[PDB]
Amino acid sequence: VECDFSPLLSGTPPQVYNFKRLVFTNCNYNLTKLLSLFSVNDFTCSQISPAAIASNCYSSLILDYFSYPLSMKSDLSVSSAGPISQFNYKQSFSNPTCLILATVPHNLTTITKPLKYSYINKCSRLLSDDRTEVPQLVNANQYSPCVSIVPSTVWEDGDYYRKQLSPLEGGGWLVASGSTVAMTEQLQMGFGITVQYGTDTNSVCPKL
Amino acid sequence: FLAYAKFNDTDVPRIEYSVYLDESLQYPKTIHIPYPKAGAKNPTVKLYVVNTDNLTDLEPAQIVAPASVLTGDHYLCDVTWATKERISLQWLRRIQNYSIIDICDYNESTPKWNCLVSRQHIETSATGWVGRFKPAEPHFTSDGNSFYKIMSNSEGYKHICLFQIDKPDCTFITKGAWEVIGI
Ligand SMILES: *[C@@H]1O[C@H](CO)[C@@H](O[C@@H]2O[C@H](CO)[C@@H](O[C@@H]3O[C@H](CO)[C@@H](O)[C@H](O)[C@@H]3O)[C@H](O)[C@H]2NC(C)=O)[C@H](O)[C@H]1NC(C)=O
Ligand SMILES: *[C@@H]1O[C@H](CO)[C@@H](O[C@@H]2O[C@H](CO)[C@@H](O)[C@H](O)[C@H]2NC(C)=O)[C@H](O)[C@H]1NC(C)=O
Ligand SMILES: *[C@@H]1O[C@H](CO)[C@@H](O)[C@H](O)[C@H]1NC(C)=O
Repeated sequence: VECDFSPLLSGTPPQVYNFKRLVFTNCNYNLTKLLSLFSVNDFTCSQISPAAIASNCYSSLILDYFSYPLSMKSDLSVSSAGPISQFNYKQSFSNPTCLILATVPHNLTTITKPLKYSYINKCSRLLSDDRTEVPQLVNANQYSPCVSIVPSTVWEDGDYYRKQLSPLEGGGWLVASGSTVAMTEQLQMGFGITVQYGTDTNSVCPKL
Repeated sequence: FLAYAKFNDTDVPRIEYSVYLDESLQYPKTIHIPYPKAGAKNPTVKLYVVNTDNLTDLEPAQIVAPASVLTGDHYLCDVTWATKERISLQWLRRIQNYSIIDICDYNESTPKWNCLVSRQHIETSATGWVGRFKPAEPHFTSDGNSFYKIMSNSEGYKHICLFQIDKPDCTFITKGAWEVIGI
């Protein structure tokens, strides 16, 4: 009956373009207990307050977690034209959302660090024209098409990736480019909470 | 702004030849030079732009090459500043019959350099290669909204074409059975 937060606290967090998603239904959470394990640097919310989201009932609660540097805070808005919201990760507006940038402390030894932070700064498709480019903007709550070609961690800032397509996939090429950010002393992560309301299925409630 | 290019010859084969220096030098020096012969690994190239006024805060901002050129190896053959905040990049496919000009404007936030797709400009050749030794460089107007450059026409004669940034076609301002050497 307790919401399983375990996969977030163990292993290496994926990059922003490969965010892992925990879907919580029919359970009971203590969110403040989870955020107490970290060092919360920024906690903003939309269509809901942070104080409420740790204390209300929903039919379903989704928690996306990934590796994210605190220097690119300005880029994790959804009213932004940055590469993060363009090609990597984007939250939906039709339901309350919350965004949390946290830092793994010394007391949390069960989360491993990767070599560096990595994000996509270009993910477009070249048409059978071989002249026409159609930038592949990611949709809300979805993965970019270029996750098929961009590896789990960009080896070097500037690496470009390509994949020729069959006529049944639209022909032409799928094309992407990588970029990196230096790793910090302690791991810097981001969390995206997104709640939904079913009719009789108000099942995810904080415990007492 | 300072735009600079980053070359990477890490995996490019190096030619070696001996240098038999002065009669006092007893052991000749071997000289290593990254030299991509026909078919070898070419050096990669990236283009970065830096804000010289306030640098200690910000980083270099990479300007990625268009997708039309990212289908393989490619060259960077011209960098021209149109205005104080606009930059033009000529890219060139490794198979040198496909070049493209990229017009990139500066944005107050990220992305620092916004390159609209509608102001890309392609240059191809079905007979041979593009240009004489490299495609002509764009000669921008004062306002950076149009540039004259040298192109081949239907009869295959290098003449001056009038390019509009946002419009896809160009207009020849000369013609004849003769060529233009340079603007
Ligand atoms: C400059 O160019 C060199 C030569 O390509 C770059 O180093 C090389 O990077 C490639 C990745 O593009 C490495 O190849 C292999 O990639 C696979 C992918 O999974 C991986 O499993 C292999 O272990 C390996 O990483 C290659 O090893 C590497 N060579 C080196 C480091 O000597 C270099 O990153 C480029 N630098 C810049 C600034 O562009
Ligand atoms: C640029 O050159 C390449 C090769 O020189 C051209 O690709 C060839 O195109 C012809 C006719 O379209 C084909 O018969 C060949 O099979 C192609 N080569 C390969 C390796 O497949 C390409 O068409 C040229 N680009 C332009 C715009 O003309
Ligand atoms: C939730 O966790 C906080 C952490 O400080 C604790 O104070 C509180 O008693 C917990 N409540 C429940 C119902 O588990």
